[PDB]
Amino acid sequence: TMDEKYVNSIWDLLKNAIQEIQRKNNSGLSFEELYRNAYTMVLHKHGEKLYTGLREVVTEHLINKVREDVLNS
Amino acid sequence: TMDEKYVNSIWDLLKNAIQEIQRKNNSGLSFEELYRNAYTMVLHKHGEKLYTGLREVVTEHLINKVREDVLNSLNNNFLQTLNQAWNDHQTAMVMIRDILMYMDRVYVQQNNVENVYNLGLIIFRDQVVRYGCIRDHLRQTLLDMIARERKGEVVDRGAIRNACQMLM
Amino acid sequence: GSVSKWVRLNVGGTYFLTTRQTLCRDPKSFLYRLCQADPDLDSDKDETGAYLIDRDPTYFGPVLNYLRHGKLVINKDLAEEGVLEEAEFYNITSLIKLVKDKIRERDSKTSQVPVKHVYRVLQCQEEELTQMVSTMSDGWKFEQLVSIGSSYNYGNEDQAEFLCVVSKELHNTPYGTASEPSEKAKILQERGSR
Amino acid sequence: GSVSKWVRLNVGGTYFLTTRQTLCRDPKSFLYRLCQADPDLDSDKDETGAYLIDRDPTYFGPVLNYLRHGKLVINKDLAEEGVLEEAEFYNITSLIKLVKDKIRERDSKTSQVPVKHVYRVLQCQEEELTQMVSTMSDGWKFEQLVSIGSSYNYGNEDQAEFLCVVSKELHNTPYGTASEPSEKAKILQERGSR
Amino acid sequence: GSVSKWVRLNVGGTYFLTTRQTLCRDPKSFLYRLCQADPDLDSDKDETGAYLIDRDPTYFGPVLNYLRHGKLVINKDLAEEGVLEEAEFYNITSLIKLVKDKIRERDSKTSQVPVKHVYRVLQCQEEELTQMVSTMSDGWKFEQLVSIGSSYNYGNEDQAEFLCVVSKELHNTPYGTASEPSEKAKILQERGSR
Amino acid sequence: GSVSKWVRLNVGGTYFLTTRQTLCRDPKSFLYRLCQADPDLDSDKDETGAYLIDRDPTYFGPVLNYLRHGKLVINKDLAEEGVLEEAEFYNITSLIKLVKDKIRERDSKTSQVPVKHVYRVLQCQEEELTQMVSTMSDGWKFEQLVSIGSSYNYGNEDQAEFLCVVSKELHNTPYGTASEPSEKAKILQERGSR
Amino acid sequence: GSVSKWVRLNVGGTYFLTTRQTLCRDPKSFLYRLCQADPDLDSDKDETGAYLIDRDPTYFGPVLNYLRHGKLVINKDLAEEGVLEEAEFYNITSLIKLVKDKIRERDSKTSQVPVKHVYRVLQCQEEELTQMVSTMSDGWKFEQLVSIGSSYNYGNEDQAEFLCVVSKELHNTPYGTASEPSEKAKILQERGSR
Repeated sequence: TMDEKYVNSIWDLLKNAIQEIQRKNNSGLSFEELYRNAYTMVLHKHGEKLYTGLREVVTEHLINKVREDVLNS
Repeated sequence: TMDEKYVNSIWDLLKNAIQEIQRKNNSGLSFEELYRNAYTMVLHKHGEKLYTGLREVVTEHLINKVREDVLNSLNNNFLQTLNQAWNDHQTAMVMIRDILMYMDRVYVQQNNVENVYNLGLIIFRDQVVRYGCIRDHLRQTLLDMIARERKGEVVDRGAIRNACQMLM
Repeated sequence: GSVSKWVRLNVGGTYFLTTRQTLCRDPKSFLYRLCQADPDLDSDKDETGAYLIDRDPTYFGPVLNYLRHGKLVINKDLAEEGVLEEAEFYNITSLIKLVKDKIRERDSKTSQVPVKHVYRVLQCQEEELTQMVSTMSDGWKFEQLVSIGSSYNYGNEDQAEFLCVVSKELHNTPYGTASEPSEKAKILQERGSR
Repeated sequence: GSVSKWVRLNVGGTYFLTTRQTLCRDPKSFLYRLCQADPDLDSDKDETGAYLIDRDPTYFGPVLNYLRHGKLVINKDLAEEGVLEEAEFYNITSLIKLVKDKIRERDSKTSQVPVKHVYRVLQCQEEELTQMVSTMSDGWKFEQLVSIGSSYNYGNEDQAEFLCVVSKELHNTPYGTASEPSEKAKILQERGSR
Repeated sequence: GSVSKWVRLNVGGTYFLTTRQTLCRDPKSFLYRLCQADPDLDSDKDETGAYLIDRDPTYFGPVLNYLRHGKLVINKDLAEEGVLEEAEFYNITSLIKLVKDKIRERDSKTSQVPVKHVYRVLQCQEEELTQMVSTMSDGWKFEQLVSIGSSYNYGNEDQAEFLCVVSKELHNTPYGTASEPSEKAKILQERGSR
Repeated sequence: GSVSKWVRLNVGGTYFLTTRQTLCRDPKSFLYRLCQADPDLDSDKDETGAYLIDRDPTYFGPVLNYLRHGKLVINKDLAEEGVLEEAEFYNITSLIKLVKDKIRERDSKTSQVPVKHVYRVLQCQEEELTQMVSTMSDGWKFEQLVSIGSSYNYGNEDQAEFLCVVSKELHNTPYGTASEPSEKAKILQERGSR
Repeated sequence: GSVSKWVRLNVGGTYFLTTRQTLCRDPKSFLYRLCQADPDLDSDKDETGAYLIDRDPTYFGPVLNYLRHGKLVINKDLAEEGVLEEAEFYNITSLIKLVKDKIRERDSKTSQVPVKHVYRVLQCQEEELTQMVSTMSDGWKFEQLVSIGSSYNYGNEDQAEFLCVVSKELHNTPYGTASEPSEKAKILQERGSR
């Protein structure tokens, strides 16, 4: 349910894994772990936090990876 | 059970090489042999002897090096000698820690005793910063520099900070 | 080498020679990551030209997967944990529920772990007895027979003379479902309860 | 590497020096073709030239022994299911007759999942148990034995004193019904119904 | 030992070629030393050069799979107790909990191997007897019925009619975490004992 | 180097190290010709050593154990039939007989379905049943105690008051020396019939 | 050349590098005697400095497992008897003890095939019945409950009213089917017999 004591650590680890995927890295990441992380962090009605983090992280990926390669060549 | 005679026989060379490592020397020994030998005796519950041997060699090295160098040094670089002796102690303790993790993970936990890193830190605290003569030397010297610094006089603040960090 | 269209995946150490194309299907699978050469890799060897596969084929097989050549499915002796984790690696909550139901089917038909068993009491008197004992319903198993105290015909041959407690092991439902939305059924259940 | 009688086999990434005949017992197997030389052999590598195989298995062993001696392999932890699953795949031609029993035996086990036990009531006077108990038929197991009174002398020393109840499994394959087009058998069953 | 992206462990004389990164999951396990190519752990072999670990490969399997893909899969042909011991050797608390859960599932499934097994006795007469035999819980197995002497008439329709001993195969939890009493619970137990 | 005083065998492509004399414990075995230094070999290689033995190494284990210390080993994963095949390959007659006994013991329980279970009935009173069950015979399982209705000597405290039926499964080989009785055995059987 | 702090030992075909300390579990063990060079040993593998001894590594498996880990767990698929044979050849009384304990555990686990199974009888009153079945000891399975006549206090609610019969798969013997007797125990058994 609603409690913020554990959400921070799993949240930062999840966003780090999302970026690693963005940084072309799944050879060290297990999809089951990240999937379970997303599920437990969703079902506790923190889905607004995922909606925000998702939006910002896709924008960040577009800037950090897509925009650089678009402009550099 | 297994006969302990040759275990102790090789344990003597093991402790001698441990003391060599304590002096920051690894150019006259095989690190693989020390690692394997030290790791092996832990499985079969000789870790009490290993713990005591490490304790005594650490204590002897501390007494014969750190206290002697601290007492031989004069003030206004008494902090420098103390700091470098502490750094050598920490380097030796880290290199010793590199030898042993299994005992530092299984034996100390199952015996519920102090880790050799923490045990050696306790020995250093008891023999340097809580030992009377060295403690009072350090205290009066630090008091003197922090008095003189407020006068605009030139003192090295890094050493004072480092000594306080050792203290806490 | 593994920098060309062919690669040698070190699956359990074993060199599997395979095209990059058969392994590049989508990034959902782990393997797509290994065959696709990219920076920031630490799963590759340049001493022999091979992309390592850290998973030995010992539960790389029972993975529930489609679209290539192999095999899958939990058996009646295949581990539940492995199939469950391999299903969760393929996402969907419906997939999780269906795989759990499949495990409950394979464990509940014999009724072990779901431990699902059905029991009945057949009131039969003596002459009838060997009848339903011999003419028992197949798929069932007799468990106990107990006489009844009687006040007619010297305590033998009453209109109620024996309870044959029979049973059978099987899932009532292999999904382990319960609860009905029909309110009239609930009304009738409560009516027959008293 | 065919440079002598011994050739290189790739399992676990390791290269094993195996003779031709350990790979060759019939033209159907996959290990045979590696002892035949042709310019289409694309299993060559740049390390030593060893020939790569998928094998890093868990059930190839006893059934390779089966290939090498031709007797189906059942273990105390791997029954006729193990035959029925692996010994079929390694393509031993003699198994087709054998696995049928493995199929029936397997069925004979899976047929008891909806437990099918023949249940029999045998009335015995007390003095009459131990004989027919000690001479119980093979595959017939004792299951229950219930006392009963009688009109005369409370039941003891009378033929109506005990009812043994025994059961036997089926070796039958699973069924849904039994039917034969003989009408007179149905006439006899109906006549004996009353 | 020899420097490579992977590492080759001599686990019980058996070469485990696994990547160094999958061994960095638990520094709190002995493996994370074995992966050091720098003189933090130095070990070699006078035949290959592999690092030496005096831990079995018997139960190293499931633990290594748990390290590789995050979930343990104890093969249902090896002692879960051995897997728990291997988990203890690397003292991974989550892995300890998982293997203990597996052992609990075993003990619930193997309650007839001497481990936890719960039993009860209900009291009912025939009217309610049929009802609660029919409405017997899923998991609780009927084991015996018995009549009790009825002061009313000679038999049925007395409140003291039938005891119903029933059972359930219950999980045995490995000790050190379960069956830990409490002070007020013991006070109430002493109160109710008389 | 094949033999100087020790012999390196290649059993089915698997290298094993032993000595001439361990095989020479039984000088009638097939390995006798292989181990001894003689040009009778029809399969050997001196390019890298070791005679070629194209046979099961999986079922060579128990046979070599008997060859070394005269004792058969019956593993749970071992097909007793398969080790019988290997033993007859290596001509160990007593091992053949013992493994045949093992095969038939396993079949009388597992593959022939559990059959010929021995059942016995024992008269006991309370004072006798308590320690009889307490002193229950080795390899025997209690099956059912029943209280016989009694009018003589009350219905309690009577030497004939309880019947305890017990059993012992026969995972037993049928006698190959002659499970068919002789003429005088049948004479005594018909004498004891009535 | 052939001996160091560690030692290479060729049990079977394979070579294990193990410390001389680990190989000895008692100074009467043959392995320890083989650790140091003896003038009696002639045949050895001087190719790699590893002594040649002739035993199966599969039963060396649990032996080395106990030697390295200090606890013996024999796999459910491997013969504990093979482990015992390995121990008896290597002359390790400690291993004799564990194999004995494991064999007792297995005989408990195999207490369905003929091997001793403990059975016990308890008294209970109608009131006490629920308690002592409920408070029936863990590790024991309830087997039977029998009602009896009441020699005191009417026909029901008697201190001697119901006989419960329970059992334990583990045998009561100190070891297996035969334990080394003691004479004073027989003296007291004769004393209590009369």
